[PDB]
Amino acid sequence: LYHDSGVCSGTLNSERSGMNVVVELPDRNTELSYQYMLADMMSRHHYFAL
Amino acid sequence: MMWKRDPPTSTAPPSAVGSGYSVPGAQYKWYDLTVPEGNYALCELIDLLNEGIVQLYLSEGRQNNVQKSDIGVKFDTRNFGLLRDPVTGLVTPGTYVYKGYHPDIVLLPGCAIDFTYSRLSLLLGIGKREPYSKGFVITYEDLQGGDIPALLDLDSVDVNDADGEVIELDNAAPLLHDSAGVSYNVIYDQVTGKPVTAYRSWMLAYNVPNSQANQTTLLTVPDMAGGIGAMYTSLPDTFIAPTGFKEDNTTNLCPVVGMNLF
Repeated sequence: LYHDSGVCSGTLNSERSGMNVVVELPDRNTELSYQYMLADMMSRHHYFAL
Repeated sequence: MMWKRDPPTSTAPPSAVGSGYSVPGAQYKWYDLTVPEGNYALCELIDLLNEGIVQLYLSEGRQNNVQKSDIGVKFDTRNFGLLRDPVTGLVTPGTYVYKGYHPDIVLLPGCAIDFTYSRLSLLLGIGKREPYSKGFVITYEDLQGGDIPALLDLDSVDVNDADGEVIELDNAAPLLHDSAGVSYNVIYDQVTGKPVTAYRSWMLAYNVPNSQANQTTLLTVPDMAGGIGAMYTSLPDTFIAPTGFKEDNTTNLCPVVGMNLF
């Protein structure tokens, strides 16, 4: 998924307030953030196929 | 422009004055004429279009026994129906007025040109009277009444440069061919008055004020600005979408912020 890319980012927004409410900055690391979070919540040797 | 034709029955230049246009075994197919991309003036654009038609001929029609007088489509600028005589019915000089006036389409019977998927029509100064009507095709029948007048041969009526005279009658004949053999397809029309070649210039079709080329097409200036429409500048990241626009930022259909011509 195109994470942390401001040129090809996603768009989650409502309809009445059509303003895009997701902003992705090129200077953040979403995938490494998920890596560290997931490693903190539980050990990494578990193989979760989903 | 009639890719396929049977071999000719006679190689000699024609001697009979028409009396019915007929090309035996004529098969017609649609082409895709394309000029190289680049900034051109209109004279050289028409020259490239004619060269492209010649190339489309050389690709398959030349090897397929086409008489080389059957180049169906041509882009020209001459006013063919000029300097003719109302009584003689042919152009007095024996040649055509080699002066450019406006881009013109010359079509053999069974031939057509299709502008429905191209705005090059705006470059030629040919526009439909109903620009929103689906399909803009100039067929041969759409040019009815725009028959190109045939050329009064000097050899037949040679009193013009003889015996101190310029006036003569009933020896008037049209050029049935040219200097280099190839024919003009000069025939007698359905209202078999003076013979005229079957070429149906779009200029002449428009100039006759009755119908068809006036009530369907339009003669305007060639407008070599490219015929480009409007340009939509958009700033999705600093402007609330105008009324009627949805917020589509991460795509090319962003709300239009600034309207401007090209």
